[PDB]
Amino acid sequence: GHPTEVLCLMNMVLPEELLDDEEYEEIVEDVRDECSKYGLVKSIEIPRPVDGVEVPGCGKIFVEFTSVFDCQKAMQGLTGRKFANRVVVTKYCDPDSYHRRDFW
Amino acid sequence: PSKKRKRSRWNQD
Repeated sequence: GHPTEVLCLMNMVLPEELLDDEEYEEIVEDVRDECSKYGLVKSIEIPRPVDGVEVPGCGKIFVEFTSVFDCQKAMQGLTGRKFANRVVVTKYCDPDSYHRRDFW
Repeated sequence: PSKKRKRSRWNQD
């Protein structure tokens, strides 16, 4: 719809996974190596509910990109896909609220 | 890459 700078990816994770040490770190790795396949990624932020401390909303990860170009080509392949068995909703996020960390 | 689990993300297209 419109490229900004940051790329958001939700409906692809669950608190039942972002609650373990190796499990949570697992997604962080795959998600990082994946986003860094179309271009360069500044960083990534993933929720980590402490024994269910941040479950409320948990399940939404985002990635800080460097160039909107590789960002476009990024979701152009990981959109509507399946991180495991569910569709992944990708929505271009703005560096504004992103840094605001309105999520976690 | 990875450590225990295998890579099986994005499966549709």
